[PDB]
Amino acid sequence: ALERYAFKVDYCDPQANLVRQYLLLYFAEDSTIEMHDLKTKRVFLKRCAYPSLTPRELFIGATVGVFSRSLKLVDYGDEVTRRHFSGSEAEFVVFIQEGGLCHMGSIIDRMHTWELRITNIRLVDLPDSLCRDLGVSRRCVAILFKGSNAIEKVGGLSTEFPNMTVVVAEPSDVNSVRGAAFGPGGTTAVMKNCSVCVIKPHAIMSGYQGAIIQRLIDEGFHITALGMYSLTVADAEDFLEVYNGVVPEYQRLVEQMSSGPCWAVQVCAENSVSALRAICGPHDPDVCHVLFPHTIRSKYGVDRTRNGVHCTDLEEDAPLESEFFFSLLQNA
Amino acid sequence: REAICIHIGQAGCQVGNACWELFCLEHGIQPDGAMPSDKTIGVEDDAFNTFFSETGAGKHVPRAVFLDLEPTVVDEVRTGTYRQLFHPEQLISGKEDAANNYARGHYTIGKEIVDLCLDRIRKLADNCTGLQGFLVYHAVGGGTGSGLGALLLERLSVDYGKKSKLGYTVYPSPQVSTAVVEPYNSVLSTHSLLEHTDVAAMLDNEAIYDLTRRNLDIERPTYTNLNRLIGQVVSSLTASLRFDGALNVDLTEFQTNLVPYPRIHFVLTSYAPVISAEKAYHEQLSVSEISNAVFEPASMMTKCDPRHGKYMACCLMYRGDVVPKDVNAAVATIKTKRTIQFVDWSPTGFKCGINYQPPTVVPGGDLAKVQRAVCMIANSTAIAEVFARIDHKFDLMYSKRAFVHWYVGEGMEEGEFSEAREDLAALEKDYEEVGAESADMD
Amino acid sequence: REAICIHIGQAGCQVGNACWELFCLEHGIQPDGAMPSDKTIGVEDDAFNTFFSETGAGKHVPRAVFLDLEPTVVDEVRTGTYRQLFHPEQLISGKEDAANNYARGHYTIGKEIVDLCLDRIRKLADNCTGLQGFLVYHAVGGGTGSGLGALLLERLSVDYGKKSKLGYTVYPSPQVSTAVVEPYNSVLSTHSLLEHTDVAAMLDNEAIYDLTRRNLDIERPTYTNLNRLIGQVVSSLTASLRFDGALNVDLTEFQTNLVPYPRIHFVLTSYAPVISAEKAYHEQLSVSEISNAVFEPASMMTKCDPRHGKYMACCLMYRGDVVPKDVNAAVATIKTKRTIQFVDWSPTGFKCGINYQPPTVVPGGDLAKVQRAVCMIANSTAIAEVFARIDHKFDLMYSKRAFVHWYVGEGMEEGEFSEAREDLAALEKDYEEVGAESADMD
Amino acid sequence: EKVLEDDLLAQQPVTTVLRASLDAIRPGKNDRFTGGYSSTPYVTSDARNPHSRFLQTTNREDYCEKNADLRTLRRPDLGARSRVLLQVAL
Amino acid sequence: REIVCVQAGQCGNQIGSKFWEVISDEHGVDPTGTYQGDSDLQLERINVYFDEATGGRYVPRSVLIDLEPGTMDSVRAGPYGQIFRPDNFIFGQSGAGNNWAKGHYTEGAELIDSVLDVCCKEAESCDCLQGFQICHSLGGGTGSGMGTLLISKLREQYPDRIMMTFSIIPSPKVSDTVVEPYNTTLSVHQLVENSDESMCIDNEALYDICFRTLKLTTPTFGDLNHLVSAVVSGVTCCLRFPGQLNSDLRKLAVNLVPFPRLHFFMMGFAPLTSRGSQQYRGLSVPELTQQMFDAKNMMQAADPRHGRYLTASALFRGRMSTKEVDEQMLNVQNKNSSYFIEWIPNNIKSSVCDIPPKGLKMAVTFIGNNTCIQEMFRRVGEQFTLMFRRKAFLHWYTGEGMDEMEFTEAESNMNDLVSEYQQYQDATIE
Ligand SMILES: Nc1nc2c(ncn2[C@@H]2O[C@H](COP(=O)(O)OP(=O)(O)OP(=O)(O)O)[C@@H](O)[C@H]2O)c(=O)[nH]1
Ligand SMILES: Nc1nc2c(ncn2[C@@H]2O[C@H](COP(=O)(O)OP(=O)(O)OP(=O)(O)O)[C@@H](O)[C@H]2O)c(=O)[nH]1
Ligand SMILES: Nc1nc2c(ncn2[C@@H]2O[C@H](COP(=O)(O)OP(=O)(O)O)[C@@H](O)[C@H]2O)c(=O)[nH]1
Ligand SMILES: [Mg+2]
Ligand SMILES: [Mg+2]
Repeated sequence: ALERYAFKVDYCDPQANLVRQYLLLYFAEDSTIEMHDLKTKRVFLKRCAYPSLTPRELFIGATVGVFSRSLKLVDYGDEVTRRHFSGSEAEFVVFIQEGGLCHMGSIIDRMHTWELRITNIRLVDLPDSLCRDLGVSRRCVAILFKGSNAIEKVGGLSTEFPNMTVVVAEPSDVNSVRGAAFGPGGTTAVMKNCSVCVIKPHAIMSGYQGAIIQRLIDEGFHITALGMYSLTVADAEDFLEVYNGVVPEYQRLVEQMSSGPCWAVQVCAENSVSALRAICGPHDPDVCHVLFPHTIRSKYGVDRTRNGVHCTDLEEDAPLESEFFFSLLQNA
Repeated sequence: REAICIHIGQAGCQVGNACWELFCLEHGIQPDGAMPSDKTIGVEDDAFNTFFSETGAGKHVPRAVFLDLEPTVVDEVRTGTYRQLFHPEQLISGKEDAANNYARGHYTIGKEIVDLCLDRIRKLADNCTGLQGFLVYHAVGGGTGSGLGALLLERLSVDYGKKSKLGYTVYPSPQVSTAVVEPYNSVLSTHSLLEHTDVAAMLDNEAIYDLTRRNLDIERPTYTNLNRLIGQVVSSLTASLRFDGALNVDLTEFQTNLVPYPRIHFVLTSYAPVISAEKAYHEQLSVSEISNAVFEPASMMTKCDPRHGKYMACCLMYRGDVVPKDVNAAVATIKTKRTIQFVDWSPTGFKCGINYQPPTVVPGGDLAKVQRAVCMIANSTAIAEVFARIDHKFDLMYSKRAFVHWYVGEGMEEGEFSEAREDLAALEKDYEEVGAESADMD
Repeated sequence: REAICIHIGQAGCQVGNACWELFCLEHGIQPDGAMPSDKTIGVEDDAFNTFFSETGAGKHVPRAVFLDLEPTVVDEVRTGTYRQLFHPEQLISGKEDAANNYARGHYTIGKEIVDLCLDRIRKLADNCTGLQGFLVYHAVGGGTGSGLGALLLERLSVDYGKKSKLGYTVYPSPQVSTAVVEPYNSVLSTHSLLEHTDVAAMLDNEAIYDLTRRNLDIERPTYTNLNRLIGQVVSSLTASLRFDGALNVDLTEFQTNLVPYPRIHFVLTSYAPVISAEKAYHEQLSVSEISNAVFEPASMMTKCDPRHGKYMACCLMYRGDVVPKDVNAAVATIKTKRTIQFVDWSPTGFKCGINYQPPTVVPGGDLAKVQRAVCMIANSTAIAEVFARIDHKFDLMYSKRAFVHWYVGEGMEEGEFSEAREDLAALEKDYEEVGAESADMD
Repeated sequence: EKVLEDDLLAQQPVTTVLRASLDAIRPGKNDRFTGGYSSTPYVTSDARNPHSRFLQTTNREDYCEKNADLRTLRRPDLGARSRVLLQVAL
Repeated sequence: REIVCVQAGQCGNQIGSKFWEVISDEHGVDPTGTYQGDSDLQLERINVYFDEATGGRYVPRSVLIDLEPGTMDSVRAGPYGQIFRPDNFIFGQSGAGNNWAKGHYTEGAELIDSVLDVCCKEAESCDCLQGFQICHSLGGGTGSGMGTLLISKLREQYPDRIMMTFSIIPSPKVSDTVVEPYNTTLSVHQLVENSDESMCIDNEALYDICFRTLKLTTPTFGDLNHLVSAVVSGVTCCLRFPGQLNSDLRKLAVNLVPFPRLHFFMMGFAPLTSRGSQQYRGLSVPELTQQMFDAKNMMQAADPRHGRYLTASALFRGRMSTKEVDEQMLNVQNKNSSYFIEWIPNNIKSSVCDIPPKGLKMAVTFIGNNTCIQEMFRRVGEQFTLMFRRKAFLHWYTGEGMDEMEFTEAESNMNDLVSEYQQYQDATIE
């Protein structure tokens, strides 16, 4: 493995409204970290033990929390780390056809167990030209991902899940699907009788996303849309307007949602909003761990700010949130 | 922060090679003075600064001069493996040796070379911002080491003044001997060393041979082993300057704690986990065992027995994974012992230091790898026995003027022998007087 | 509304680059003269008009001339990044320098170039509808800045008459110095400047170096830092013309309030929140703290200590989030202080200005971002010490008529030295007399 | 002499010019000898990075196009919902 | 602003060849004459030393003069020799014979008209002409006599320009020619009237530079001429590149010369260090200033410690802070205050140029006006008086046509030059 990692990170300062850059080092022999300042050439923090940080979470484009600061990994600061990550930078596409929508959560969980990082995801319907050329169905899920020894790892999906996955490795086809599947365009989200569930960034980094989606499928709900979006601070504020003055952790929720990318799903069922609220559980994980031990927030939540998932509370706002996620963010 | 090393003559240069090998390997500077082209992170660290300065291209070069009157040893350094580490101006060599004559080094030959040394040291001292002492390595048995070492220490002491000067000195062993004229040179050296040094560390080759025979399993030791042990000791003492720790010790704290009166500055040195790799897997090495070890006379690097005297002060340096409570429990256990005695005017006999960096392992070395070590420097009245035997050998030779015609021909008055012998007699009487107990009646 | 800037020689062109960088970035004009507006609805505010005029296609071009006798710096401006911003006629350059000779600039060489400059200024003044003064930037230490600046100010003063002329002038520092002949050029410049200027602002590079070392953390400053500070000062003083505020201050109000007698027009300048970005978020920066800051001599851009003199008038410009009540409380606290003293004939010592626009932050800059700032211009008898030291250096050099043959050869009568030196002696005695307490009543 | 010879042996081995010649007199053509060339090519030059000229002025580094960018002076844009509502209200 | 160079005699032609190699390298001119540079900063002042020939080519604004073509064939045979314009080589058919009178009066007046014609052709082509620059030795024959003749003619024809000279003078330890004192004395007499500023170099000082600083085992005249060409090309650098504080030959003269006869200067160039040591010490302004005032690095036999500085000038090339320069010059003036003449408040001028010479991080050239220059002239005057009392070789000069009165005038003028320097050394405020 490694003896010392080295990354340079940026930290968005809310009080100053500047972006500061530091140098983060991780010693893997005894799990200690240390931070330096690039602009001043001075020490920011000694070697201190930090057990919540693990070598598996260290990759480019990730987010970590060190003493109540959100640090985003930007670039390699050393050539040892650059050589160790010489691979793991090529982007490939794995499709899920119509027969595999029922097993998509297990597919995503299997990808996470294989040390693969998902860089985008969407539920789309492709044009007929790419449909014929690639060999996929009309309605499919497109997953974009990267990682070490990627092609040899994804070969196992052919025997675990027969005849529901298509793997793409040629760069030209990847460019075509990147231009076509993602980017500005239409959406498959409905505008009535729907609910929206949002997977928070901390659950994204920890990776319980496949279990959440598969639990939703198992309970009987239907997924009508899915995508990943990155929220700015103003976007996070406009998403949580109704929670201002009502809950005590408004600002912490704002910074958590603006920390990193988040997954947003849409659920359609009978009495969708109440059913999703019942399956997610109460807002506080402490109540869940005592009275509602089977809920999602009991397994994937630690406090009110980081309860794992977010669900619509008022039935008057479900099309509003669905529109905000699947039209305003997606199209522009 | 900074310290300047001055290496004189054959023993001092050869011990210097081992010291700079170790300091390079501990910081990680390659023998060509650079660092690995890959390990660079963008913002380096100050720990080298005690011993190295960097050029604008990032090469490292060390804060040392190598001084000799014969070329051969310095030419070995110039043609060896470390050719690129040293600056060539720093390596100063004369034409011909001082031929075991203190007079030849001091009066005739060293007088030409001494001004280059002062110019190099000045050029070093101008490129500093917190110089805090000189470290000097030499042997007093030979002519150039004694004579030029004394002359250079006198000049340094006038020019730089208050700055501290700590000497590591190889004295003539009590029955192993290498040259006939050793007593004369050692007496004449010691006369100058009394006035112009702040702490003097004592070494005997016979003790380091004994230590390498009993603890290590070496039947046929050679000078490289002794020099590696000395280098390890110096690295342990200077580690307090270079790495983070619980209880730091600045070089002025050694002099403040160890020296009670301005003449009583000669100290004994010892080192605990000298052990081979095969022994290392049969034994645990906790703090209390090595603390008990450092007080046994089998651990000492000078051939003197401390049971024939009284301790005045001890300085214990712990490096590695040690916790202060174990140091306190160990020192209290040592204090309990009946064969360890302190003078009654020194109730608080100990100074402690604790540093986190464990001792380094050298590729060709003979010491095992260990998580902790302790090094001791201590002031004791037993040292008076070391001087008395040299004085007896001087008296035996001087009764017949056995070799004096060389010294008088090379420029010295016969009177200088008697002056030095009287000064060492007064030093012996100082160690007799300081150890007494008075005002018992109250 | 409009003001025209005249830049002379090396210091004036280099300070001009920083000034026009700032005025572009503050208004939002791109390097090619276009304003990248975000909406078509509404209309673009008139504030640019003080410094820019727009063409019928909407390009902006600035109301400035750059004057030099050597081509190189102006050709660098012509080839730099702002090539398209300036009109090419405005950038005027000769063939060869005035070689640190005031006489060469004034009599021989500037006489050829001056009529083109006057024609350009005329072409500017015809394209105005409320010109309210000239701002001039030059250094008095060099030959062309002194000689051509004086000659050109004389011609403007004849042609335009009553219109005001305010100078920002770089004087020879009291112990840092760059050329041998600085006293002659500074004396001869100051003689012409005495008669033909309404307010003169004094600058010393040694003070801005001291300010950048103490408050900012810059070990190795260069002229771009000093010029950016000067540009900030000019932007603060001219902000009162350009943006809304509670208490505006027109340049004639400046002249009316600061100058008591027509010769007593030399003023000190200081700027308060010189602070780095890392320090700025640990501290509040209230009105009273920056008001207390502007009176300490560590804040000044001229190397003089005002405790050795008396203030005659102060003009305080506040820009940003300030409320008049806090200004009144601050000024009353200053008035209470015992180390601040005013001449007894000036009881109402202060003029205030309050502007709503906070200071702009420049991408490469070294100042922090702050919501408020205060800038002070003040008239004080302490300035007499600067002239006394220049005149003393002149007397030492003139005693041997040092270098004088250059000046006599390039066209100047020897008498002009004595006239200028006697006029500066009379100005020094004027500052002695005006500062004398009226203890005599008849 | 040793370090100079090692330096001259360090470069790549094999219209051109003679930067320096260790021999005082060169064999030349026929029996015709020639000499006078410089002993070393490192006079008034640095062997660490020779053939390097730093053709860059102070102003170009100080007043570049990065410092004139106005994108850093703009306040951050609103969220999409606020933009839509702003258009509707206007 | 164009400079015209003149190269006279063997030393002058050789130094000129090395100078024009250095200048062609700095501006990226191929030995064929084609511009091959890689930045506009190189091109924008090429006119200063080069004229443009058709489709690319540049030709160097220089006049080559010698009495026997042997040297001309040697420079033409060199690696850069082709660049020179054929019409610019002027030569006679018999040597100077190491005799001043032949070079000045017999072959001088025969050739001089063709040189004035070439210099006028070269001068009138400039849009604005800056001073002339001349390199020659005083100990030789044609260099001294015809160089000073030509200097007098150019001073008659162009009295408003600058006249600058670089000059080689006989060593105190070993003579290359027996009659060196006569030629030196007559040349110094001519120079003190005609010249505006004159720089002097001793070959002994270049040997001491090479041995102590560069530790060269077997130096050659190519090294000495490279050091001289480096400093010569350095003095003009602010004329031809941008900088934070521009400077010019006239501005140097105005700051250096207190009184018009006191125009003889010392020279130095700072970044000198042996190839073995250079890896051990980085360049910085304190190091350059310390080397700059160290007498080992100065190109005259006289030592500054026996005199006092009237004035000095330093031109810095490279990207550097003004704070370090001003504070270093203040610190040196304060610490050595006894060596600076007290009736001038600041003796040092600084100047800063952005573009260093190739392969150096930073460089400075130093020009110094020091009274210790009087020691060089006294030695030459001694040797002159020793030969003249005995009429040792005078019949050669008198047979060529010299009046003996010329020798007594030159002796009197040189003695007055030494006396004026000595009087200003011991001057006081009173
Ligand atoms: N520990 C140790 N002792 C040494 C070493 N070299 C020499 N000695 C001892 O030091 C004494 C000899 O001193 P030298 O260093 O040879 O004397 P010198 O300084 O060379 O003086 P000159 O002979 O005049 O040149 C003897 O007791 C040797 O045993 C060494 O490398 N290590
Ligand atoms: N603050 C500041 N001072 C400068 C700047 N440029 C030059 N100076 C100073 O002004 C004085 C030199 O005046 P110059 O402007 O070079 O003189 P000049 O106008 O060019 O006159 P000539 O040399 O005859 O062409 C010195 O004290 C310099 O330190 C600058 O950009 N900023
Ligand atoms: N420094 C230096 N001196 C030279 C060079 N060539 C010749 N000299 C010296 O100049 C003197 C000879 O003068 P020379 O040029 O032959 O006079 P000429 O016959 O009139 O041309 C002697 O002192 C030589 O040592 C050279 O390339 N460099
Ligand atoms: Mg020896
Ligand atoms: Mg100028």
